[PDB]
Amino acid sequence: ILSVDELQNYGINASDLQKLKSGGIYTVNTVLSTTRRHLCKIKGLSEVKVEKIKEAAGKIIQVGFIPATVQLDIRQRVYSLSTGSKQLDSILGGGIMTMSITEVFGEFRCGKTQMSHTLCVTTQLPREMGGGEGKVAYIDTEGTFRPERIKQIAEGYELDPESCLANVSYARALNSEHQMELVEQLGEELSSGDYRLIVVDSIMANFRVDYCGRGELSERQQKLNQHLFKLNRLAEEFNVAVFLTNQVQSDPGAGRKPIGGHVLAHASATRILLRKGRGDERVAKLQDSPDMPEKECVYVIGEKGITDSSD
Amino acid sequence: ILSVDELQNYGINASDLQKLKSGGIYTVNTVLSTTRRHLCKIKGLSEVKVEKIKEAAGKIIQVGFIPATVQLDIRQRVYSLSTGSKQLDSILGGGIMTMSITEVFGEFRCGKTQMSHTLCVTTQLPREMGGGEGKVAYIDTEGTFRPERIKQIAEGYELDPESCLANVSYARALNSEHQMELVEQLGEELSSGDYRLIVVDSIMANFRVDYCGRGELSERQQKLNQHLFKLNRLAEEFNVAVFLTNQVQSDPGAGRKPIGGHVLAHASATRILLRKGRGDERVAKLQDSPDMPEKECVYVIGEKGITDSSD
Amino acid sequence: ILSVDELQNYGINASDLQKLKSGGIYTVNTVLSTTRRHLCKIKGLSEVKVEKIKEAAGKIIQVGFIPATVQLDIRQRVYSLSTGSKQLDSILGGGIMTMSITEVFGEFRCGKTQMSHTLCVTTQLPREMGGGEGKVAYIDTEGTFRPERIKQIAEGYELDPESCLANVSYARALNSEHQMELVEQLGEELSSGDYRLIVVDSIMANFRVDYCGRGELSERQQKLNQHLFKLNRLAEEFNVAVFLTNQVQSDPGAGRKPIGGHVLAHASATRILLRKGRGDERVAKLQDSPDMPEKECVYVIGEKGITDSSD
Amino acid sequence: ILSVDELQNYGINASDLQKLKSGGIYTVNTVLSTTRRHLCKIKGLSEVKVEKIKEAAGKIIQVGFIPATVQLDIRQRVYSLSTGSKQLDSILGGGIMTMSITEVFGEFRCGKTQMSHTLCVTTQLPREMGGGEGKVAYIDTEGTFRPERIKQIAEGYELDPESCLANVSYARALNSEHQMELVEQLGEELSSGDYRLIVVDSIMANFRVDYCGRGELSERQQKLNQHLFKLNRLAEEFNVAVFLTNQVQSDPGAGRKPIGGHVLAHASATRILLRKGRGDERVAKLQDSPDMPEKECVYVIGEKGITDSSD
Amino acid sequence: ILSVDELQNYGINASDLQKLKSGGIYTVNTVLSTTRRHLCKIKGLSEVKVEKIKEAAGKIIQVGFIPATVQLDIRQRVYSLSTGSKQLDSILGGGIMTMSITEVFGEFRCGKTQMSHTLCVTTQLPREMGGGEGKVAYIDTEGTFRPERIKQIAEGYELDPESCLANVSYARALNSEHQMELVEQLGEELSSGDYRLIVVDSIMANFRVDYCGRGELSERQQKLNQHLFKLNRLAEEFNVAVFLTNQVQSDPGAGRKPIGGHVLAHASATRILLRKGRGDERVAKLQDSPDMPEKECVYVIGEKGITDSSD
Amino acid sequence: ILSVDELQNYGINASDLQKLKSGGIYTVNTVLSTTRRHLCKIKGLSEVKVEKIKEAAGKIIQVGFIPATVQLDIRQRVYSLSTGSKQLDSILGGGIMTMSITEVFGEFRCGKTQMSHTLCVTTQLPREMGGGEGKVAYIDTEGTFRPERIKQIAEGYELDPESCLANVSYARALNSEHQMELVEQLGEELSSGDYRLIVVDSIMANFRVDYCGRGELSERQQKLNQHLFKLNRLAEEFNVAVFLTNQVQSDPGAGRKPIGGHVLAHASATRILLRKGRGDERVAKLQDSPDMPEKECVYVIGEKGITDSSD
DNA sequence: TTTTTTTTTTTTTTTTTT
Ligand SMILES: Nc1ncnc2c1ncn2[C@@H]1O[C@H](COP(=O)(O)OP(=O)(O)OP(=O)(O)O)[C@@H](O)[C@H]1O
Ligand SMILES: Nc1ncnc2c1ncn2[C@@H]1O[C@H](COP(=O)(O)OP(=O)(O)OP(=O)(O)O)[C@@H](O)[C@H]1O
Ligand SMILES: Nc1ncnc2c1ncn2[C@@H]1O[C@H](COP(=O)(O)OP(=O)(O)OP(=O)(O)O)[C@@H](O)[C@H]1O
Ligand SMILES: Nc1ncnc2c1ncn2[C@@H]1O[C@H](COP(=O)(O)OP(=O)(O)OP(=O)(O)O)[C@@H](O)[C@H]1O
Ligand SMILES: Nc1ncnc2c1ncn2[C@@H]1O[C@H](COP(=O)(O)OP(=O)(O)OP(=O)(O)O)[C@@H](O)[C@H]1O
Ligand SMILES: [Mg+2]
Ligand SMILES: [Mg+2]
Ligand SMILES: [Mg+2]
Ligand SMILES: [Mg+2]
Ligand SMILES: [Mg+2]
Ligand SMILES: [Mg+2]
Ligand SMILES: [Mg+2]
Ligand SMILES: [Mg+2]
Ligand SMILES: [Mg+2]
Repeated sequence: ILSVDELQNYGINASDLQKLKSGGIYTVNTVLSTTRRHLCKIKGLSEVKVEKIKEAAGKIIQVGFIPATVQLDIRQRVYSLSTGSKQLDSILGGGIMTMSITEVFGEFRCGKTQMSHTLCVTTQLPREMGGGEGKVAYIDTEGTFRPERIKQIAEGYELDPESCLANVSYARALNSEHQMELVEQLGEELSSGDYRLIVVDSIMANFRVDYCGRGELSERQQKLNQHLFKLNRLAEEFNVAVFLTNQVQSDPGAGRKPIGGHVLAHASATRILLRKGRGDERVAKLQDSPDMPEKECVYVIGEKGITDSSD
Repeated sequence: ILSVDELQNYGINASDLQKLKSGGIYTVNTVLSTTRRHLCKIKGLSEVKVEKIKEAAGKIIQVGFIPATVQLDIRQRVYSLSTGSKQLDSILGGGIMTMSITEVFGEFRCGKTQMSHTLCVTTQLPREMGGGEGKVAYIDTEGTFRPERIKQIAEGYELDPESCLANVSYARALNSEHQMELVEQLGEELSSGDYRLIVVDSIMANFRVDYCGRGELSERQQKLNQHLFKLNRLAEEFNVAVFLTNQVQSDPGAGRKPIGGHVLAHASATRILLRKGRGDERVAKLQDSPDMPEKECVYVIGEKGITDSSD
Repeated sequence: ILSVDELQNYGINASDLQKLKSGGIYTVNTVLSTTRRHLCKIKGLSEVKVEKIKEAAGKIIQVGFIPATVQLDIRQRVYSLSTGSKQLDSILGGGIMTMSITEVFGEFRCGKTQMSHTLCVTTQLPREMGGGEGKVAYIDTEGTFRPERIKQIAEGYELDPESCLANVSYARALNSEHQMELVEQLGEELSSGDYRLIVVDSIMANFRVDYCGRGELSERQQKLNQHLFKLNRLAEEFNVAVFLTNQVQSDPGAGRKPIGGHVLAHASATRILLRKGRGDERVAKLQDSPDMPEKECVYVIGEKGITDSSD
Repeated sequence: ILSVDELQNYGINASDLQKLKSGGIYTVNTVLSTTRRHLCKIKGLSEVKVEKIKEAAGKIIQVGFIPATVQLDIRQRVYSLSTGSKQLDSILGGGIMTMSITEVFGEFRCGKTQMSHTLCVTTQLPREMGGGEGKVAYIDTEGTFRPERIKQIAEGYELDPESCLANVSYARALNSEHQMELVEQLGEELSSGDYRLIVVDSIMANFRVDYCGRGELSERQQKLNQHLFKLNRLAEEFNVAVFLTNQVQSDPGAGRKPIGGHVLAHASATRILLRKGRGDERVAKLQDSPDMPEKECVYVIGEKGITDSSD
Repeated sequence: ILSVDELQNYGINASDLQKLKSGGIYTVNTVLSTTRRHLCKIKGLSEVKVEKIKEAAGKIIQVGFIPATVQLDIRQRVYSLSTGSKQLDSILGGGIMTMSITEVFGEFRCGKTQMSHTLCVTTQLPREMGGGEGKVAYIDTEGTFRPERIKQIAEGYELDPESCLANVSYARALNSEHQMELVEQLGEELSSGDYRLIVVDSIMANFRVDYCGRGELSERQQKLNQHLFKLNRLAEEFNVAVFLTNQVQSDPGAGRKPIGGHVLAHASATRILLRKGRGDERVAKLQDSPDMPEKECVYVIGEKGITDSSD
Repeated sequence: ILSVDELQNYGINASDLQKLKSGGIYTVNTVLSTTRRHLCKIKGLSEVKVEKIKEAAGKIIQVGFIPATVQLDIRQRVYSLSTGSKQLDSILGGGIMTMSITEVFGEFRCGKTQMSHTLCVTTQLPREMGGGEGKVAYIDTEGTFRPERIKQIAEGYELDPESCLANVSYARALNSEHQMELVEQLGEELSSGDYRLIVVDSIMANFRVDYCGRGELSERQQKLNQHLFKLNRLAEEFNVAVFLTNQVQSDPGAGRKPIGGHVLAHASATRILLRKGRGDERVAKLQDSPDMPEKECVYVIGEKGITDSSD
């Protein structure tokens, strides 16, 4: 993590830097990621300044073709966050993977929110125990965040519940526009490097309501795509994992069919389908993954959150 | 509760404030919750004006990421409204929870309407007695609201009947559009802060009839989702509990199956299934709950409404 | 009761009224209850015309939240129609209550049609005698309406026989579609305000035949639900009582099981189950009631219709 | 009776009339009674054609609410067909009544078939002598029709036997599907208006065999219900009396229990139970009657068929 | 492959070569393909110099009309890169073809990224094994490149894993402008002649986000068209195969519709539609090819990457 | 065809002949068509020399008003080249006519390249077989020229494949300037008189990329107009048919819309729109034809190239 | 003269038999 202040010594005045920090650009990588057309929109920034900044940023970090062997070593930094269920972790290859977007969808009571709360605790577990040992950023759109539940789970893992709660940042996304604003501003908070997980529950809850009908569909997906693109951009640059929960819908024309359309399906690197099972058992199926094959596992929602049926 | 009049001092034209109030926005929080798009649709509100309003509202209340510990403290201000049955309260964690949507569905004569009447009285009980000590807003779609029943229950709890009735606001939702309108204008009435409960009995009664067939299914669910979203928005802002009763349907393709589809299931934070039992006993099962595990309890419908079998 | 003509002086075109009256909308209340989407269907009615009408209706009658105490006073206008059996009336709370749907189902020869004939006479009895002192609208689907029977009952009550017949309107529903059409056009007849009771005998007789099989089950219930919804609306506006007789069915999978499914069970506010007893005695049990507890009584079918065993 | 040909005057082309006549719709009343969705089922009939047919029929016959006094005069045309036993006639109110379905069930040798043959002769007797002076349509499923028996009875009543036989239309129902078809095409023969009685002997004999087991029980009743619906339907338009004989079954779980279930019990307007008596005497009990009280009478089977014990 | 240094001896000073080399012109062919107007844009390059360069370039390589027979001989240099599925290769005529742009589009989890990973291995296979025996350039826009997956596939083909990775160059396209910049300077790397394949996954991912709305649609396609044109230019000049993956979209107005519009469809020589099949089977349909007819094949995603269903 | 050597006899200096040939002038008709300003533009050409050359050319060929009968007799020399589809040839009036420019546009995979390849073979067929029996000049801008496809089509038509290929001249148009140069020096090759067809596929591919934005739109259209004018001049002079393939674009503001604008629309004498049809069927519609009325035909793309659906 | 975009949403019980 290199702060935009690093640009200052290369020859950029501090006055511009605040404009960059004003526009939500607190890291050098975010400078390279942002397009020149977008930087120009930043207030107090001219095309001459934008070009100057971009040239300076390249002087610090070089981006270009590199041998896949080198990209393998960089890939070593990725964390695998335990979901609390060893069977579910096995199919996922270790759990939720950082630097990528993971999505879970299914009917109600299927454990989507419960899994999010479990990740809030396990994420704080030290590496080699399924966790990344870092803070968690929680974005609530359903309104079901329960701090007591995290404390109860933390006790199951034998962690100080007060300490675990402190390492979780909670934001309530009142509407889609607010939800997008929260994500765009995560750059400053994440720049510290403490965070490891970003949870959006649920991704499409607000978008479903704000944009209604055929006419709004085109604008809805375009806004959602930019929202997803930013989330994916955040995950890669800060090495944090993005966990998204999604609803489902019934298809009268024709597992359950998720919502969000193709824009969400393409953006999500990993998608898991959660179904109700006999009694309290749940069935998780890995619909889409970049590195793991399709499989199913059985998990149970218990005191410790998501855990193995026997566990 | 901050009235929109607060924006007046920050520089909002008094004429505009009326438009907001005419637009059903009587609180500062409702301003932050409402999207900039929706505000523009308000008559006499220009896109330029909305910027000042939203910026002014932000000046008063700051919304952003906060430590989970702080959100835990804010969580303390939630009430738990006794359902009249101690056993049913135990599985629910204390009763119906404010800031969340609770839905009870089941076959006929299972006590859905009876439970709603019980909550009308218990809600008026002082806190530490299972109630919230506040007014109740009752929205009737079945047409079975019975003021005499509330009086009979109030005597069972040793409360003044006529005084108990005065604290209940009853609205008869003739059709789905009217039902949607009533919820929108609850902002003004709730702004006083006296109300503690909102009862919709039942949620899908009107939506079932207005939108008939698969052709109108998409429109029906879209309207219902916005209706449910507004109800959830009201509950969080005013710290009121939303209690919904729902019908059930027989599934020839395959506890009873509820109606409303996945839109209602996702929106509802808590769902209780009520079944007929031996004699006058009923069985309640907690299908979905953000914080409590699945459980079953037996309750009875007596003079005091919903009560324990022994009681 | 306010006719739609009252809408005219508020600014409604006289020509539009015929279109409204043509659509079976003869009262102001029916205007408010009817949704805008349905009004747009009416011939020669444009959305602007539909819009203008709605506010005009609003200017005449105000619909919104009101204190429960006020609703209690409105509830005072309810009528309780004697069923002829004092013991049966006691459990019912006084008899059949207007503004609610009452459904009696049971085996053959259980008196379902006998009560319908009894209600035809008692309804004409002046209030304080168990009646409503009003006309009766009788819709027949069984085909067992017997004007001679009503004359015999009337002589039992020392009422003028021919006078009693005059105040009864008889309609024979040939099929489900004709049955629904009769109900929709009751608005003009009920607008006079004389009618107190509406009798459908039996509700599901036609719906059973017209829609046969799994494929037509979904359409049958949807059509039935709209039919029941309209009946419930008629009772509320015109303060009439809706009395429904229903058939029963045997349940090989597992008191008799009624037909009509959950749609009928939810719609009906009160449901009485009639069984055969020793000799000519019958047993009536109150399965579902919004305001009275479960009870059983014994009644007899005699010269004066439904009567108490001793009576 | 008005033939569908009258529909020609109001604008129905002769081509369509044949299509209706193809579907067995030979009367104006049958057009009104038949549902629109059923008419569209007719081959070569479009919804527009079906629509045009209905209002054209409406212009001829008006169906709607009418004073019960008027319905009393229409009811005045009913016929009471002597059963041959004066005591049995008295309890029934005069004998079998047209426009209603009469069912007699009991053990073997109880006179069910003998009564059917007696009705064949008596029906031809002129009114004021117990008969309706009209033809008799006989449907046989037992296969026990005995034309020589009718001739013997006719001699007892002192009327011409061969002329008596000529006025009887006999059909042998080979299977349930054939039996249902015969009823549907009774409209053609009945349209003449000569017929007064319809005999089905026995109603459930064929249905019992064709649909065997609980698997087909649901389909059997649905088919039987539609079959009974038309029989009741046919009686009303043509003012003919439908006489049904039914078998009985022993009930190990627990007068004899009839077969056919509730579907037959509800549809049957009148039901008489026949039991064996001392010697050749028989006992008849009126289980269900829309207009007469329960009673028992003793009758004998003699040369003239069903006759009074002393007679 | 002729380097621009070859141009120097014809009379071009080394200093100018640096400017053209700086402008991404590293081969003699690139000089001829590049327009004079474009060369004038290069710094330190005057029109006189451009004319001198272009005339000198013609002195080395002459471009003009040639007999189709000669063109056939040159066409022999084309490679066919196996996609791993013999059935898929058969319809394609041998696999992916160099000197042309191949685009595979389809719904998520359809193997688009899997094919790209598979092509990374097979491309290193020696000729007559389905590969080109050359390096691979990988451009990532979704961010799903997985070096581990390449190693696992390499073992399936019995190739040294680390050796296969060393021969793959990976570049991460942060945004559309960066993606275009990578391609423009990609000429230098390809100049060595080792590379045989170029993978863009996905082509339209960035362009979708950077340019939003009808207002920016015109600019988006123009930039995309220039991007595709350069890719096509690279493939022909260096005899490398360009493999592109594309997303799909739902068409509410009316096989899945791809994104990118007509600009992408025209530019792509070969287009394959990947569709989900029963279980693990996928269906590949050849929508557009210059030399092969439409066909469909079934392939599976296994440990060895894309493989035949039985394979 | 008359070469400039004919001019030399009348008194034209040989050096002037070499200069004019260097200026792309090899025929008397080219001398007459070229304006005196353009001729003076040629290096080493003086105004006196240009005047002398023009006067000598006029002395060889005289251009002036002639009777329409003579023009019809000359028009008799025109050929009609079969497109492979009998219906398409019929609608076109016999196929592609020489001395005119023909353009086909449509979506991808609509057979534009396939149609050009089919023409490449059919042109070699002798007269009365639909061909012109002459060499074909092919200019490629897409890059999809396929000698193998030409060989396969020739075998389908029963022609020697290598002989057919030898008679096809192929030029690859790297950029718009190169394409214009190739067209300019087509004159010398066409001087031989062997060629009958000139194919540009596609016309606007290079112009779309070289000139971008409304800023350069005017220059792009001017260059395209000069290009099309030169092509038409060549077609008229050498009695060859010019076949052009064009892309299409979507029109958000508002059969597909072609590109190239009014310049291309006016320049093209004939324009055929190709659309996708059910299965392998394609639909060709004659948008603009100087001599034939609008029509539609159906063709299929098979082994023999463009062929009729049944064939 | 130029340039396409983007999916949504479940419903409804029947019926004795010996
Ligand atoms: N005042 C009362 N005293 C006693 N019992 C009552 C009273 N009011 C209602 N009940 C009982 O409550 C039941 C009424 O059904 P209720 O409305 O509670 O069920 P529900 O689950 O809401 O079903 P539905 O939605 O179909 O009405 C009956 O069992 C009735 O006896
Ligand atoms: N006018 C009358 N005088 C005396 N008793 C009568 C009279 N009308 C009917 N009854 C008696 O009352 C009963 C009639 O029952 P009713 O017709 O109400 O049955 P139901 O259960 O409604 O029938 P269904 O099976 O058609 O629904 C019979 O037992 C009959 O003897
Ligand atoms: N000609 C006759 N004279 C007198 N009695 C007769 C005559 N024919 C038949 N019977 C009597 O009438 C009855 C005829 O049996 P019937 O066909 O009526 O039986 P059921 O009860 O209708 O039906 P099933 O026997 O098939 O169950 C017997 O009791 C028989 O003795
Ligand atoms: N390494 C792997 N091992 C096994 N199966 C895998 C592997 N990688 C992916 N899969 C399977 O292949 C599918 C995903 O393929 P892929 O990622 O190519 O999809 P895609 O259609 O390209 O995705 P997108 O929607 O992002 O464009 C899933 O069913 C997944 O289980
Ligand atoms: N030998 C062949 N026989 C038949 N069809 C073929 C053959 N080779 C290729 N095709 C078909 O040719 C089609 C492509 O047609 P073509 O490229 O001419 O279209 P177009 O209208 O020029 O569109 P675009 O300019 O966008 O490529 C593909 O659908 C492919 O299946
Ligand atoms: Mg949740
Ligand atoms: Mg994906
Ligand atoms: Mg209720
Ligand atoms: Mg939920
Ligand atoms: Mg018999
Ligand atoms: Mg009956
Ligand atoms: Mg992918
Ligand atoms: Mg193409
Ligand atoms: Mg092409």
